[PDB]
Amino acid sequence: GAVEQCCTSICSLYQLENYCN
Amino acid sequence: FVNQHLCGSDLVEALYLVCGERGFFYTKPT
Repeated sequence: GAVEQCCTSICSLYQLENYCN
Repeated sequence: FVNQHLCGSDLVEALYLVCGERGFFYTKPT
């Protein structure tokens, strides 16, 4: 899955958009 | 960009703020 990957620093809201549908 | 800690709960609310209107994939039913 994709849970523990940002709450321990800061990823890139961009790749975050790739977490959508 | 600005963001402080993102995990499931915070990654979903931001995901939607991110996804704008597009849905996402966090958990599946059964």
